[PDB]
Parts: sequence; structure tokens; C-alpha cells
Amino acid sequence: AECSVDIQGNDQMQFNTNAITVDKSCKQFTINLSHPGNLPKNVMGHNWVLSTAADMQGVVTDGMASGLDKDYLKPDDSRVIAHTKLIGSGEKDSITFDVSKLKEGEQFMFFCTFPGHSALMKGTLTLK
Ligand SMILES: [Cu+2]
Repeated sequence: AECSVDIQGNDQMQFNTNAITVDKSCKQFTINLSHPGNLPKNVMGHNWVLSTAADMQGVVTDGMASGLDKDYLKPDDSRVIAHTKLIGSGEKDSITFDVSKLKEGEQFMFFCTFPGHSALMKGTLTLK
């Protein structure tokens, strides 16, 4: 019914949710990411990245090593199901993905891959 979620990342490196539900009747699902903090992208950038639970650590680790120009994602990373771009204070970005990409019998996590943020900026994404 709701086939979208609004999510915020702030200067305190908090997402305003750590559990997202995706209604299976949704053909597509949309994440609307915003940055209500004051700090710029280069030191407080936030993105919203989706992978299986198992793939999270790898996506984070390799993303951190990728650098700012790459939005802290490994280019062509096969583990990344969907992702917004990286944004700083006052910016916003949306990503819409096909719900068909989420199989039953699997665990999914969302997270920000800006260096260090995933300690706090992460959570679960679950079909409903
Ligand atoms: Cu972040």
C-alpha cells in the first residue's frame, strides 16, 4: 500500500529508522533519502545501500576503500541490490527498485557506506 519510505540521516550519524518493511504487493519500492544535518558530503556524507545481510560487511569494507568520487561504493559491486547516491547537508536523493529482486528465505540489510557510519547507520529490510 505504502510502497515508499522517507529516511533521514543526520550529523549524529543516525538514520531515523532501523527497520524497513516492503509490502509484497508493491511492484517497486522507493527510498527517499534526505540529510537534515549541517555538515558537508566530504565529512558527513550519507547514502542508502541495500544488500543481503551476508554481503553487508564486504560492501562496507570495499566501499570505504573506494573513496569519495565513487560515493564510497566499489564500482560494479555485484552485491549491491539498490542504492541512492551519496549526499551531504541539505541534499536529497531517491532510489526506486523492483521488489522482484528480493527473494523469500533471505535476510536483507540497508546501510550507509560513508567511512565509519555503518556502526550506527544500518538496519533491516524485510518483505511483508
Ligand atoms: Cu553516512
